[PDB]
Amino acid sequence: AIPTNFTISVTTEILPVSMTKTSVDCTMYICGDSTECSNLLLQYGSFCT
Amino acid sequence: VGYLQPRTFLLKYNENGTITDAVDCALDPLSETKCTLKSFTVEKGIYQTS
Repeated sequence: AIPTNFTISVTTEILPVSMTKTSVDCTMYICGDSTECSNLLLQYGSFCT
Repeated sequence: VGYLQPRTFLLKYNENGTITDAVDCALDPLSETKCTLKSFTVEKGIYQTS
C-alpha cells in the first residue's frame, strides 16, 4: 500500500498547568475570638506552624 | 514608674544562662514575624502574619 492523497488535521490536547494559592489561618479556623482556646492551642503551635 | 502589661516576649539565652536579649512580639508586624519564625535577623522576602 502506497499513500496517494493526503489530508490535514488538527489535534487538540488539554493539559492543566497550576491552580490557585490558598491560605488557611490556624487560629482563625480553630478558635478565632477566644483567650483560653488560644492558650490551649499554644501547646499545639508546632502543628499549626 | 511604669505599669507592666501582659505582652508576649521572646528571650535569647546565651552560654551563661542569663537573659541577654528580649523582643516584644506585640509591637510591630516585623516583631511579630520575628517572634513567629523564632529569629532575630530576617532577610528579604514577603511573610504572612495574623
